[PDB]
Amino acid sequence: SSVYITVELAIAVLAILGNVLVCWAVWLNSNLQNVTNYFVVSAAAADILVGVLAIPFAIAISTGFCAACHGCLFIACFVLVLTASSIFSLLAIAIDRYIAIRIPLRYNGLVTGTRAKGIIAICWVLSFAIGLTPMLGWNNCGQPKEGKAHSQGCGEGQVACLFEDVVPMNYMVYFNFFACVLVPLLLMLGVYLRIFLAARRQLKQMESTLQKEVHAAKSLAIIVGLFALCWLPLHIINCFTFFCPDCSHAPLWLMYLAIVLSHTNSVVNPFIYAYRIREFRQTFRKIIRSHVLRQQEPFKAAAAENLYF
Ligand SMILES: CCCCCCCCS[C@@H]1O[C@H](CO)[C@@H](O)[C@H](O)[C@H]1O
Ligand SMILES: CCCCCCCCS[C@@H]1O[C@H](CO)[C@@H](O)[C@H](O)[C@H]1O
Ligand SMILES: Nc1ncnc2c1ncn2[C@@H]1O[C@H](CO)[C@@H](O)[C@H]1O
Repeated sequence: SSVYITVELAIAVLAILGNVLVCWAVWLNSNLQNVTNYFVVSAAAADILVGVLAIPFAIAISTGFCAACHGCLFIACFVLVLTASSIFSLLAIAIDRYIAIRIPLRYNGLVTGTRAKGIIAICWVLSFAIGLTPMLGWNNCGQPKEGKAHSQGCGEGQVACLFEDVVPMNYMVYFNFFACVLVPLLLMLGVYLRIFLAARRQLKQMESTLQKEVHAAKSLAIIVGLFALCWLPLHIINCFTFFCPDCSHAPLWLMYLAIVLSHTNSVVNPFIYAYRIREFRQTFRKIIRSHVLRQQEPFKAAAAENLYF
């Protein structure tokens, strides 16, 4: 459905633009170049890779093209890996802020530029292990669907490349959902509640740092709210599919909606978090400004000459 394909393509661009913007901003503005923002670039880097590589792959998987089963699984696993990297690098940001709020003194001596790269490594180790788990054998390739491969006119040794055809639902529900979504969601939620409670005790004291903690809280509330909005629907649908095999499958428009919605996490996270730091936002203006005072210049001079005469 080109209707789904086009919407999916918008998000890729939007994710690439916003996150290149984020990465650009850290190169130019010298104040932005601290340990705290490593975790932001990492997360922004992943979302670029999601826009550049994962969303294209996700589009192919929806058509049901003819290829080798084990070829089809590699594409799906690659999507699973890069989306996972997006989530974990985002979680790193949340864990950083947690240290920065709860133990802000030794933070500068604990969260160092070296250790920061250690944490980014872990994000990528965990992503490959999880998304490549189906490659090891936990995949539906032992049971190819030839009744469907025929309808698509696929040659012998070829199946219709669908996600739900190569990637097992139990892997999705039992391993992927818990490892990639529910845990990081609970941890981030836990972090937010620990930053919220920190503000409430500061607010109870004013009755007898606070400005930082209120802002951080709303920043965290945005990350988590959007994360749950983006990721849960698709996973809940997955659970429905897995726990109701006799049900008629959830509608393909809803499938398309949920898949798209999952991908839209990469445009908002961690973009909006960064947009909520002034030092970033000023730098963000310097870039989009320079894009207007130079890309509208051909028409600016053309108007200037037309009136001149
Ligand atoms: C380190 C090597 C690990 C070996 C992994 C084997 C575990 C069984 S997975 C099993 O494979 C079948 C076809 O291969 C599929 O029908 C199923 O959906 C899936 O549950
Ligand atoms: C690295 C490979 C890891 C393999 C782990 C496989 C986990 C299987 S859980 C269990 O498997 C049963 C038989 O496959 C199904 O009846 C159930 O639906 C499902 O809950
Ligand atoms: N049921 C599904 N159908 C199609 N793609 C899926 C499904 N579940 C997960 N995915 C893909 O894997 C990614 C991570 O779960 C999602 O963004 C989506 O692209």
